[PDB]
Amino acid sequence: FLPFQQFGRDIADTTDAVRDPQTLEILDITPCSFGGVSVITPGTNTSNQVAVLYQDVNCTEVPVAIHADQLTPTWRVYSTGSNVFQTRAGCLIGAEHVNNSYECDIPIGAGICASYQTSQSIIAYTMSLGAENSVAYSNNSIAIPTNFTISVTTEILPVSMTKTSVDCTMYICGDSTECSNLLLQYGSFCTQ
Amino acid sequence: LVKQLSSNFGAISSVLNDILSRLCPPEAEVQIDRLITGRLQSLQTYVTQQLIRAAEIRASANLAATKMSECVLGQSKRVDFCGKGYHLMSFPQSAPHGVVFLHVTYVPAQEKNFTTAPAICHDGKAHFPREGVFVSNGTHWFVTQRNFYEPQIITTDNTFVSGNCDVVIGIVNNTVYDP
Amino acid sequence: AIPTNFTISVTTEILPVSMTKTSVDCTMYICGDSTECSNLLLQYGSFCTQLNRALTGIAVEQDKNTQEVFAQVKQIYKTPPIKDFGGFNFSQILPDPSKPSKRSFIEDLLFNKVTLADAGFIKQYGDCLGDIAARDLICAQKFNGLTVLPPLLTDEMIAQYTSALLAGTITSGWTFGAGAALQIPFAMQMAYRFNGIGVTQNVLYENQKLIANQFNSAIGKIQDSLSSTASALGKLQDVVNQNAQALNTLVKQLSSNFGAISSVLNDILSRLCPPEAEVQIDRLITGRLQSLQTYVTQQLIRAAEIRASANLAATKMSECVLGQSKRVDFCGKGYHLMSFPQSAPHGVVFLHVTYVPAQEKNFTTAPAICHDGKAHFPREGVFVSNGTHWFVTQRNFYEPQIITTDNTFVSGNCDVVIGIVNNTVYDP
Ligand SMILES: *[C@@H]1O[C@H](CO)[C@@H](O[C@@H]2O[C@H](CO)[C@@H](O)[C@H](O)[C@H]2NC(C)=O)[C@H](O)[C@H]1NC(C)=O
Ligand SMILES: *[C@@H]1O[C@H](CO)[C@@H](O[C@@H]2O[C@H](CO)[C@@H](O)[C@H](O)[C@H]2NC(C)=O)[C@H](O)[C@H]1NC(C)=O
Ligand SMILES: *[C@@H]1O[C@H](CO)[C@@H](O[C@@H]2O[C@H](CO)[C@@H](O)[C@H](O)[C@H]2NC(C)=O)[C@H](O)[C@H]1NC(C)=O
Ligand SMILES: *[C@@H]1O[C@H](CO)[C@@H](O[C@@H]2O[C@H](CO)[C@@H](O)[C@H](O)[C@H]2NC(C)=O)[C@H](O)[C@H]1NC(C)=O
Ligand SMILES: *[C@@H]1O[C@H](CO)[C@@H](O[C@@H]2O[C@H](CO)[C@@H](O)[C@H](O)[C@H]2NC(C)=O)[C@H](O)[C@H]1NC(C)=O
Ligand SMILES: *[C@@H]1O[C@H](CO)[C@@H](O)[C@H](O)[C@H]1NC(C)=O
Ligand SMILES: *[C@@H]1O[C@H](CO)[C@@H](O)[C@H](O)[C@H]1NC(C)=O
Ligand SMILES: *[C@@H]1O[C@H](CO)[C@@H](O)[C@H](O)[C@H]1NC(C)=O
Ligand SMILES: *[C@@H]1O[C@H](CO)[C@@H](O)[C@H](O)[C@H]1NC(C)=O
Ligand SMILES: *[C@@H]1O[C@H](CO)[C@@H](O)[C@H](O)[C@H]1NC(C)=O
Ligand SMILES: *[C@@H]1O[C@H](CO)[C@@H](O)[C@H](O)[C@H]1NC(C)=O
Ligand SMILES: *[C@@H]1O[C@H](CO)[C@@H](O)[C@H](O)[C@H]1NC(C)=O
Ligand SMILES: *[C@@H]1O[C@H](CO)[C@@H](O)[C@H](O)[C@H]1NC(C)=O
Repeated sequence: FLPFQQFGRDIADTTDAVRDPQTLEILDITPCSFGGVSVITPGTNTSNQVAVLYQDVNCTEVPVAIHADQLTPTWRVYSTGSNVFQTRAGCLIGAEHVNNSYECDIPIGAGICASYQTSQSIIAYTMSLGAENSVAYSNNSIAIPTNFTISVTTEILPVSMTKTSVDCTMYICGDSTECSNLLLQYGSFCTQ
Repeated sequence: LVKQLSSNFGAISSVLNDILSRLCPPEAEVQIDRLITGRLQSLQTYVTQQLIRAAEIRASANLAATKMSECVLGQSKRVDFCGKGYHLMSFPQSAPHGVVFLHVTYVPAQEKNFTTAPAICHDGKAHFPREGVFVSNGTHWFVTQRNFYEPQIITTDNTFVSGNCDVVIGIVNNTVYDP
Repeated sequence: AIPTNFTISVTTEILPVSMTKTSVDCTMYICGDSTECSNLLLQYGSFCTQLNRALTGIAVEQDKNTQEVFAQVKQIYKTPPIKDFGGFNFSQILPDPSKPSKRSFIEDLLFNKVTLADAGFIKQYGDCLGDIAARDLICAQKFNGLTVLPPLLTDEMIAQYTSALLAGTITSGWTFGAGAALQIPFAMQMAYRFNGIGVTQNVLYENQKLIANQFNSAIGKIQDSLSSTASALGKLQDVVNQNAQALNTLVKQLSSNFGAISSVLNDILSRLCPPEAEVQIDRLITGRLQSLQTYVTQQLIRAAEIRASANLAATKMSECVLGQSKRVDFCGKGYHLMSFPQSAPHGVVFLHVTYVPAQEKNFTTAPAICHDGKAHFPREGVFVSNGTHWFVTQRNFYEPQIITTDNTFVSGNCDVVIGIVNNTVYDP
């Protein structure tokens, strides 16, 4: 900091750092609630168990990043535990990691999907792309069908929507002449 | 949208009549302007979202009309345009704010490995299948359509000759029965 | 004018498929962990839930776009150990096992040419707190509630999908798109394809090596072209840039006063007290909420764009990779033969390989031939003369034959048609 400069600011013109008046050292300020939190859950009416993803954090440093010492106990159980799993997306807590690959049920990210399974609990895994298959290619081999089938598939396409219509005067003012008179100053918003 | 009528938008109240019964023009109009701009903002947002969704639905409807034209009124050569498989037909059925197509398709079901070769040499000249491919069960060479096993005896009316059998790769020695 | 020689050309078609799955926390961006500002914000209601719902729909839509583009086959095929393809070299497009990931050589070039200005998909807390000397843009976004979720499908897995598609296309032709994947020698897939564009297969076998060499040479030129010119991938780069640009503008809009005394909430709150402070706070809130609404609207427009592009890309994959497209200039200029997919950040690339007539000669023609008063029309091809003899030949390649009854058909007599000429039909 230059001698005449007291505050520093970032791109957003929010104060980024402060020079402490008493001890001339510079301190950066960072928000308390850094880090998104996403809840993975089966739908209610089935179970109330859930798992939590903390995005772009190390599972060693999840508690300090989330300020786990300050939360309530029911968040602290999900702050750290035995079901901690690291993924390219972040740290997942509350779901046991499974080696077996399955089709995606609830997507988390970075190839990771979870589901609810009965071991009655939530599981997280790397999705299965489909059955691994190999092809018996050769320069003098053909594979010819001898029987067939006729299949029927359903293709659903939306075509239209509800033909909504709106009267400005009722929604905005509600049959009040004075409010409509003030509204007329705005002009052709409502005709538009 | 209706829930957004409950918003104060920084006003003392969300109700117009409360403001008007409590406040008088010189400073009432400010709160009324705040409510008006908030509600007009909500309406503008709603209309914008509806326009986006309408562009979506018009794209879907154009696609549906295209499917109707190319699969109901005809047979579509486009792969996976009207369902997985070699398209045969499609049947329309109505639905609230939408349509449903029963796409009926051909799918090969059972298959066998066989041995093949592009061409056949008869007397030095190379014979190529007019349609289908050459195939062998290990003893006899036949011609068959690609998508269904149906061998036939090789004849001059099943094949055509172009060049000789010293150029093509994979040709094999056999005989062409001459009716 | 009939062609006598041809060429096999390879063209590159780049299509954006997805965007960055952005997400926004209103409370951080607008208020910044200040409870009083959040309390004032609650008076506005469900604006922010609406925005979050819209962006969640965007993210789900991008994942769906990628899935429906690439995951059109439910079996993960793999190339055989033996790369016997009748002289056709498939080594710059297949995965390289020696390489850690399964990206191809060409895919490696593509990923190394376009630059993804996001510091990767990992940026830890400590990474930002150690990067206090540069004030990284991504950290500034992250501290203001702006986050970039990772895509569901990682590049490993997109590459696996493309490898499976290539294996099916190369070993099974179009059969793997139609139900089960069969096996076909590649030259016979070529024969079918040439039959598809009205070309007799026999020509290819008669020149097979040459064609393969041409194809291989073409592939090399692609590798030479892509490795130098950066603008080739602009269609994708701009997308990234645009998204980045948007975010930058958004954070810069936190500097705006919007007519307030200051852009900082805490300054107003430390200087002013509710009865007139709330007015300035309302001004800031409406300005920032306006900026967010604008950003979300632009993202929705761009998402409609990208969904259109992704539907087009899926259509190309279905109609040109899983089959041969009769649509003209749908999969590159020329009579379509095939297309090969390659992944790319937030997009896909199609190597469309096509037939183009190359050398041609003038000849004299006529619709029909009179033999004994009856008119003969070509069953296929056209009548042509070199000045001495009349032949029949396919339209798109010079290959004359002697006229015979099995090459033509008779309908009517030669007194009606215009342009018929006198000649003889040899009778075997
Ligand atoms: C070809 O495959 C079809 C099935 O895809 C066979 O149809 C079934 O044949 C069995 C044995 O003859 C019957 O028990 C079933 O009832 C048939 N299916 C139906 C729906 O009736 C067909 O027979 C096969 N043809 C050959 C020559 O193998
Ligand atoms: C197919 O038949 C031709 C005709 O007999 C074979 O050509 C002969 O090949 C032998 C191989 O040693 C030569 O010695 C002869 O001079 C060839 N004669 C002619 C007229 O070409 C050919 O080898 C046979 N190919 C297969 C795969 O059976
Ligand atoms: C048809 O045209 C192709 C080029 O489009 C010719 O291929 C080239 O032929 C010349 C002369 O024989 C060679 O020097 C080149 O090396 C060939 N090209 C490649 C890539 O190898 C082909 O020869 C022509 N055919 C005829 C009958 O004229
Ligand atoms: C396919 O083309 C390549 C040329 O790129 C052939 O040669 C390989 O080239 C790469 C890179 O130039 C080298 O790393 C390899 O060592 C080369 N291989 C050999 C055997 O020298 C390659 O051989 C071609 N494929 C086939 C099957 O012939
Ligand atoms: C093609 O051949 C027919 C058959 O010889 C020609 O028809 C004759 O044309 C001459 C022209 O003066 C007439 O005098 C004859 O009466 C025609 N005979 C018949 C049987 O049609 C015809 O002119 C020839 N056309 C060409 C272009 O050579
Ligand atoms: C929800 O619960 C009711 C009764 O408990 C049951 O009838 C219904 O099937 C449930 N729905 C789902 C989706 O599980
Ligand atoms: C922090 O994360 C990196 C990778 O993101 C990992 O290698 C490292 O082990 C983590 N920290 C600790 C203490 O394990
Ligand atoms: C074809 O051959 C491959 C490899 O030899 C084998 O796995 C497959 O089962 C065979 N299919 C039939 C129908 O014989
Ligand atoms: C091959 O087909 C011929 C046709 O007559 C038949 O005689 C022969 O038994 C068949 N062989 C096998 C192994 O199917
Ligand atoms: C097909 O491949 C085998 C080895 O896999 C080889 O011996 C044979 O010669 C090839 N076919 C032709 C026509 O060369
Ligand atoms: C065909 O004729 C036109 C005009 O006579 C001439 O310009 C052109 O070069 C000719 N092409 C060939 C291949 O002879
Ligand atoms: C036309 O083709 C015939 C076919 O045998 C040939 O004899 C004649 O020389 C050719 N004439 C010209 C000008 O190419
Ligand atoms: C073609 O045009 C020429 C003049 O350009 C004319 O003499 C000739 O008659 C025409 N062809 C026919 C079949 O009439």
